[PDB]
Order: sequence, then structure tokens, then C-alpha cells
Amino acid sequence: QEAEQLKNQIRDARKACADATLSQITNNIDPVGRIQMRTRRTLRGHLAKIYAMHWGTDSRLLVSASQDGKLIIWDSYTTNKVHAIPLRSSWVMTCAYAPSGNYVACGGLDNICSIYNLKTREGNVRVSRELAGHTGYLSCCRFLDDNQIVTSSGDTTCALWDIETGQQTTTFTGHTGDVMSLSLAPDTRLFVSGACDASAKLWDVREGMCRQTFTGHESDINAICFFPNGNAFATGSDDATCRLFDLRADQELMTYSHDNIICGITSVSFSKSGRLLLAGYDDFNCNVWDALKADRAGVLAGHDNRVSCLGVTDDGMAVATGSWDSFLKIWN
Amino acid sequence: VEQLKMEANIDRIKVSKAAADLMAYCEAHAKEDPLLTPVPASENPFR
Amino acid sequence: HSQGTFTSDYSKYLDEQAAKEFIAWLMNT
Amino acid sequence: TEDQRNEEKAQREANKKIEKQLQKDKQVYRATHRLLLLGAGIFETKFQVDKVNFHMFDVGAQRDERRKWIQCFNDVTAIIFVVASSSTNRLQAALKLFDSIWNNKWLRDTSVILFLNKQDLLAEKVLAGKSKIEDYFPEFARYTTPEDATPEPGEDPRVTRAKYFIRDEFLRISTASGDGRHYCYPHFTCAVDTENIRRVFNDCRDIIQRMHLRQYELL
Amino acid sequence: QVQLQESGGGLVQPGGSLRLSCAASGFTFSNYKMNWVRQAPGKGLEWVSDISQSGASISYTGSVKGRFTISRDNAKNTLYLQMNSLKPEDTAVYYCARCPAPFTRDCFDVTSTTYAYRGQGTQVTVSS
Amino acid sequence: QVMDFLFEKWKLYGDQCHHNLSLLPPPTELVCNRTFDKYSCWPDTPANTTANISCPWYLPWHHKVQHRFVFKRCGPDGQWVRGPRGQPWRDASQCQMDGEEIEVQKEVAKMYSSFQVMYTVGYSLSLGALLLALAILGGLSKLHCTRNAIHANLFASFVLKASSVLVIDGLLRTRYSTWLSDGAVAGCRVAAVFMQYGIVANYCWLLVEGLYLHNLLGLATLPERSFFSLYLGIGWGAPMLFVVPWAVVKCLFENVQCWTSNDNMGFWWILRFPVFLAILINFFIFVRIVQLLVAKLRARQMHYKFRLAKSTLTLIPLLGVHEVVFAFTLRSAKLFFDLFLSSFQGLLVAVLYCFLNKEVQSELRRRWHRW
Repeated sequence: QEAEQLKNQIRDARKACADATLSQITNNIDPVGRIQMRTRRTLRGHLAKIYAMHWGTDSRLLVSASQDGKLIIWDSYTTNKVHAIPLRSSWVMTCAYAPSGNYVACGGLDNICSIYNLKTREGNVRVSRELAGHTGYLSCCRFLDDNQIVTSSGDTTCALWDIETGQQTTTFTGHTGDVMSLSLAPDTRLFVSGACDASAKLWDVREGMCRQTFTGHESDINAICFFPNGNAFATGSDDATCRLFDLRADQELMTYSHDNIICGITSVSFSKSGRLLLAGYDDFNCNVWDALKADRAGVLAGHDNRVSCLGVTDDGMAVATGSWDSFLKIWN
Repeated sequence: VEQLKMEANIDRIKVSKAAADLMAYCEAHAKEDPLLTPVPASENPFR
Repeated sequence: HSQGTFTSDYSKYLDEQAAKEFIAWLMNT
Repeated sequence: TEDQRNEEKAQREANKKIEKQLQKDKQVYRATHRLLLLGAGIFETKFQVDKVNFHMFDVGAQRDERRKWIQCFNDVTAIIFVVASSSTNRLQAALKLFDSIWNNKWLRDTSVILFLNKQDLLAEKVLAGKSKIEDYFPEFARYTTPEDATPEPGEDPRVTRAKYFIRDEFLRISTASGDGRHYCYPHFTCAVDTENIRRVFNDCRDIIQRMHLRQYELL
Repeated sequence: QVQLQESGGGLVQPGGSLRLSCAASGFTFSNYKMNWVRQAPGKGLEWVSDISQSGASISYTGSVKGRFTISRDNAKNTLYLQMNSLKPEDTAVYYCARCPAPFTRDCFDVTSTTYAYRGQGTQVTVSS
Repeated sequence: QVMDFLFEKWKLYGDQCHHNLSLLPPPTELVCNRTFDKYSCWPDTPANTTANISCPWYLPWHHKVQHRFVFKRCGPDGQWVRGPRGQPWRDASQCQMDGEEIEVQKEVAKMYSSFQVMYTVGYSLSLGALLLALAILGGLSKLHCTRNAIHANLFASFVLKASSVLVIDGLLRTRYSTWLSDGAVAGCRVAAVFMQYGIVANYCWLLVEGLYLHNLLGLATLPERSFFSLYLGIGWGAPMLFVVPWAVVKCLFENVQCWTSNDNMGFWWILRFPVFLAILINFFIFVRIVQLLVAKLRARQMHYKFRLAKSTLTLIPLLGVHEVVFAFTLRSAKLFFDLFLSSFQGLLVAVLYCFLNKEVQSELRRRWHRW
């Protein structure tokens, strides 16, 4: 294969820049203390297990998906269902709220991303378009704007679409195994992608080719999320650890791993400033990791089943952690 | 195989100044995170 | 159903137990 | 406040209508039975036996590695497992897949029904020698009929030694690690969708009845 | 980087013996099951054997039971399958295959697709 | 009963003592004086003559023998023999309670109090856990389940039974510790229908739990409609169909000083018929679950069978029947083995279906890991 001279070159490229790491610098940084967060609300009313949720840009309306075939759009302030959409396929696996607020996308095991139109002049909600072309199960779709949606399927492929025509504009291929999650950058020109091969591939939207491939994990990667600066991203896996990678350095920086956690992270998201790193585990908890000293400084233990999704508002005022008990709490 | 060539020609940055980059951004936006520093219950809508 | 049979018997026992109490007033003073 | 009250009431007027629809949908979601039909290595089929709604969700448009999308099927009442007992060596792949479903972290509360298909083609498989049962399972050559359980009439003593050997081969997997509410229901079938839905309904009743007896701690 | 370097293999006369060494580097080796999956030429992938973390439930497929022994060393991060009394039907390429996740008792690694935690594969052959 | 008969007859048959004042001359002229001692009705007699005073039938201790003979002697000016008694007392004491019946007096009062301290420490230990059973099961997040809601109100339907009895034990003794005050007569009757409510509100609520579990297993899936308005209506409404027709028959036909004493058996079977039906139906439900649990244990398991088919058949009849002590005038030991079970039945339902179930043991350990 003649890739050995290319196998060693990046390995010494990571070693030549691995000087004075993040653990050595933040020895002088003061800690944050134990952070008491209590369940402010409890948005009960789902039937089956909540599998995904996404916050609005207005930080008031959150959409949630579950296996019963419903797509509720709650109001987080008043605990009121603004819409309840009857889905076609029951086994949905992700949901996304458009940054304009007009549309909501939800597609799962039926290999089809369905764009719903909540801004319909007629009150009844309806499917705007019905994307198709993927073969595997759909894992995570997110909205760029009201015209472009990039999704992640289980056939080792990410695809960038245009909604008005229903065509794959750009198909991102190069992964091995099922792609599990997705997270857009704040400039929305790049996005990282974690798959079931212990590698989180960073993609370019307007190109279709992997910019850099980061591999420091050792099991299936279940969730990913950018840093607010856009120069880094955390990554949760089934390894029961989180790893804060870096774009400009192309190596891992921290390793958020305690000794007692024998349970894979299913969801991970930063705070508004990125000082905290809220991660949703499989032991029914949400361990808040201080993302600069890698010491756990908080536990959100309200649920009695495993947390599926974990969203943080755009202004940093609340945290919603859905779970498999059909209950979606709103922490603070 | 083309993805492996285009990740080698892009430059790499030492993690000393890359960790101080994330240390500077987390302290320039520290007071505007209303989860790290707790907010009073008057200006908190989830009360 | 022996609970209702008990307190009907316990009250009827305590009823006539007051009858010797009450006849103590008549015979003595 | 009063200008904020009517918009709150209109939000309340939509919430009460939405809560009205969910109570009409909860009593039909909790009344239907979800299934799952996967083989040894159309997406939704709905049938009904004795006024009970069955939702046999059939996967098969997905890929082969199934460690991620089978976690969605933990709330399913029963996972229908159909094997190809005629085989190359599809039987060992069906056995190791059953070991991974039974000992899964999230599927250890979901029972599994078995449908040992390819039945009559196994009768000629033990005589031809293309894929012999002794070639992949040589312990069958010393294994005999386990008990005096009556087989189907019009059969040979060799072929009923074969298919009952496939039965307790799977019962060795299930009875070894019992922790949860899973129960293995083996059956001997030849073709699907002919009298087998009675065998699914009679066994899906026993998962619901054992679910309520577990709630009262009677079992 | 999860990589499973495999050694051994080659041409061995039938009835002889051979030893394979799965050199695993890139993970905590004492936390996962480890399997051996073989691929006969022109046939699909077939599961051969498996071993626990320290080794307590060792199983084999029935065609090679009693002839192959799988052993692991959690201090050297190396997995050994000892071949003995070879048959011509054992002519296959043999893949070391870790299980998907840690501290678990359920693996899904017989898949024909590019499983991510499976080695490159070494080839064993029989002669006349 | 006996007090109701004695108080009227002491005025009615004691009016004959006032009738003695009419026919008798003034007894100061060397005769024996007639005094108002409310027991002696001796007429005028010659001086120094022990007049044999006949016993009246007004005393209720003279049913087997309503006559006695004792001489009543007095002195010069009506000077009867009187010591510590301020009134002139005659010499007649053979008309009291019988010495053969004297063993029933001052000897069984500890035997009732041996049983009286048995169930009231069992009822207070029942509500000592049942009020905590609402704080554990109902007070926490497990409150919206239909199965939990029947178990929650069955706890409240034992608190309604337990707290009504311990009040009516203490209320009945405190009026028994010029006739009695009418402020306690009306309070006793509104606490007796409150106690008789909670008895029927107990047993008929066990009919709810028996009919909920039999319907839950008779179906083929989870139930669509919760039937909760039917079970609240058949459970709290059906005692009001019976204890209110019982009270209005008690109030006019056989009104006495307290509504605990049951004299006529005509309007007592109208308070037993909801209790007797809610055991006979809850036994036919009980034999169906045993017929079901013997089928789920003789198949499809690696059984240990004779243990778990009796370690849960012990866990049933505290939600089911105590009919085995009905077919076994009550023997003192018998009701001692029955009122022990009847009082402690409310405690055991709080032990099994609120503590020992692992649905809350995994929950209470999680809540204690934080606190």
C-alpha cells in the first residue's frame, strides 16, 4: 500500500506539536465549584421513549422526537405543546429546528428525511418535502438555513441537500461504519462527523472531501458537538470517555474520563462560553465536566432511564435533557 | 486516499498556544455564561 | 367480618357494665 | 397582563386541543403490539388476530452491522427471530446473533420468539451431504432425542433428532444468562403467514401477562 | 487508533500445526472480548472462536472444536490461536476481531462489510 | 340497650313508689319512714317489726328469678341500719347479681382489654406505615400510573378505616369514664356512620383491586381506557349506597345512645352484603390467578416451583380474602387469631406493595444517593 511513510509522518507531526498540553497549562486555573442545577420544568406528555431533541434559536421553543410517531414542539417557558405532528414512520431517530424557525425536519429508520412546514398559512401542519436517496437509517440531520439541510445516515455517508428540489447536492463519503451524529460549526462552512470507527472526520460543506480525520477514541462514537469558538469540538463515544479534539492542532487535548463510569456517552454539548461540557451518560445521569481541567463538577440525575439527547440553548440560560422515560426535563 | 493527502499538507499548530486559545476564549466570555455563574431568579425565565 | 361483630359486642358489654355502676347509686345513696 | 392573557389563552386553547388528541392516540398506541422481524443475516406489515393490532416492523433496507439500530427496538413486545435451519453455515451465524441479542444491555428486557424455518429442506439436507449437520455440529452425531415429546407425525426418527437438536442449541443460549424479562419461545414452522400468526398471538399474550405479574411481584 | 496486526500463517502441510499472534495496539486490551473470524475463499465470513476479558467463557464453532485453542495475554496485549491437526477445509484468511464495546457480553463482528475493529488478515493454506 | 331499659323503668316502676305515698299514712306516728333512696319502697309498718320487703322487677338482673325475700328492720323514728350510706338503708342484698354469674364480672374486663390492646396497637402501627406509604409511593413521581392509583387510594381506604376505629375506641370509653350529655350522643352517631363507612370503604375497595387485576390479565394487551371513573364510582360510591340506607334506618327505627350496638339483625345484613359480596367475588378472582400462576410456572422456566408459587400466594390474600378463618359465639382464641389478622391487614399491604417491591427499592436508593 506504500502508506507507511505516510503513516509515520502525521504521527511525528502530532508529536512535534504536542508540547505544554492543556492539562499542564490549566494547573493554575481556579476550579468552578460544584454547580447546583435543579429541574425547573418537566415537559411530560410523550408516549414512547424520547430519542432526540433540538433547541430553537429564540431559546423558547424546543422540538422533541420519540418512537410513538409524534413530534412535539413545546414552549419551554410555559410548558405548553404548540404543535403535535403525527409522523408517518414511528421509528424516528433525530429532529432539527430551523434557525429561521419556519421548518422542522424529522427522519429516522425509514431512510427518509421529512421536512415539515410549521409556518403554513393554513394551521394544519404538513410535509414540505420528502428527501430520499439514503439507504441506511438516518441518524442526525441539522439545518444550515431554510434551503440547505445536511444529514447523516447509516450507510457511511453524509449528504448535503437542497430542499426546494430534493436532490443530494453534495455527498460526503469516506467513513467506515455507521455515522451516528452531526454538529455544525458557528460559521456553518464546516462540520465534524463522528461514526462507528473511533474517528471523527471533519468535513467541508462546499467541497465533499474530508479535511482532517481525528482518531483518538477506541469504540463507537455516539455524539459530537462543536466548541463555541469553532476551533475545537468535544466527542462522546461508547468508551465511557469524552475527548476535546482540536482543528488547528489535529490531536486530542483532554480526556474526560472518571474511573467509575462503565457507561458510554450518548449525548454531549458545551455551554454558551464552553467552560462546561455537559455529557449524557448511560448510567441515567448527566455528568457536567469542567472542560478546562477535566474534573467532574456536577451531576444532573433526575431521570430514571438513559438520556438520549441533551440540548443547550443559544443564550446559555437553560439545558434540556431528554431521556428514554418519555420525560424531558429543563435544567438550569 | 485523497483525504489522507489533504490532511498532511495543512499546517499544524503547537498545543501550547492552542490550549491558551481555548483558555482565553473561556475567560473572555466567562461573565456572559449564565450557567457557570448563577443568575438571580428575577431575570431567569425558568422560575 | 369479625371486626364489626367485636365492637358491637364490646359496646353491648360496656352498656350493661354501666348497669351495675348505675344500680350502685340506687342501692347505696 | 390582560393583553398577555388572550395570547396565553390562545396558547392554552391550542394546548387543550392537542392534549385532547394525545389521549385519543395513547389508547391506540398502548393497544397495538409492535413486533420486529429479522432473519439470519416492505418496511411495515400490519395484521390483526382476535381484534388486537399487530405492527410487524420488518427491517431489511438497512446494512448488515446492527449494533446501533437494534437499540431502537427495546420497547418492542417481542422480537421475532427466523432462522435458516438448512444451513454456508448460516446456522452458526444465526446462533451467535441470538447470543448478542439475548445478552445485550438494552435488549435484556425484550423477549424473543423463534421460528425455525427451512424445515422440510433440512430433511433432505441430512441425507445429501452438501452442508451436513454433522459437518458443522459433530456433537449431533452422539446426540439423540432429548425427551418423549411427541414430534409431528409422518416423520423419520433422524429428522426429528435434527430439528430438536437445533431447539435446545438455542435454549442453551437463553437459559444460561437469565436476568430480565426475556423469554425464548421456540416453534417449528415451514412457511410464514399461514397459521403462524396464531402462534405469534398466543405467545405475545404470555409476554403481556408475565409483564403484569412482574409489576405486582407475583413472578 | 484501533489496529490489529496479525502474524503467523503461511503454507502448512495437512495434519500439521500453526500458531497465530494477533498483536493488538491502540486500546486497553483487558476490557474487551476478542474473537477470531475466518473467511474461506469464495465464501462468507464465519465466526470461529471467542474469548472473554481474562478468559472464562471460551467457545468455538463445532467444525474446529477440540482442535483449536485460543489464548490471550492481557499484559502483552496479544491474542493467540493455536492450530492443531489441520484439515484442508481450514484453508482460509483469519481475521482478529475485537468486539464493538467494552465490559460487554454481546458482539456483532461477523459482518461482510468493513468492520472497523477487525485486522487486515493473514492467510493459512494446506498442501498436498 | 340495658341502660335504655333501666332508666325509663326506674321512672315508670319507681312511680309506684310515689304511688305508695298516696295510700300510706304519714309514717311518723311510731312507724317506719318512707325515704327517697330510689331502691327501697317499704310501706308503713308497725314499730320494731322487720317488714319483709319484696324485690321490684325494675332491676334487669331479675330475669331468671324476679322475686326475693329479705326482712327490713328499722327503729323508733324510721331509724334503719345505715353506716357509710347517708340514706336509711334496708336489709336486702340477696336480689343483686348472682354469685354464679359473678365470675363474668371483674374477670373478663382484662380479657377484653387483652384484645383491646391488641388491635389498637396494630391499627396505630398500620397507619404509622400507611401515612408514610403515601409519602413514599404517592408523594413521589410514581403517581400517574393506573396500577399505582388503585394502590394509593387503597392505602387511603385503610387510613379511613384505621383512624375511624381508634377514634371510636377512645370516644366510646370517654363517655363511659341525671343522664348523659346530649353533646356526646350526636357526636357518637356521626362517628359510628363514619366508622361503618370506612369498613365498607375498605372491603369494597378490595373488590376494585381484584377486578382490576382480573381485567388486566383477561385482556391481550395494555388497556386503552383506564376505567378509573368506573373504579372510583364502584369503590367509594357503593359504600354510600349502603351505609347511608343503614343510618337512616338506624336513626328512626332503632335509635339508641350510640350506633355501635347492633340489636336487630334486619339492618345488619344490609351492611354485611357489600362486605360478603366483595369477598366471594374476590375469591373467584383469587382462584383464577392461582390457576394462571400454576400455568406460568410449570412451563418455560428453569425451575423452586413450590417456593415461588407460595411466596406470591402469600403476597396475594392481603389484597384478596381472609375467608379461611370464616369457615374454621366466637371462640376467644379464634377472634384473637382473627382480629390480629383483621387489624394488621392494613400494615402488610404497606409492607409488600410499597416497600418490598423492587420498583421503589431501585428508586429509593437513587433518591438516597443524592440526599
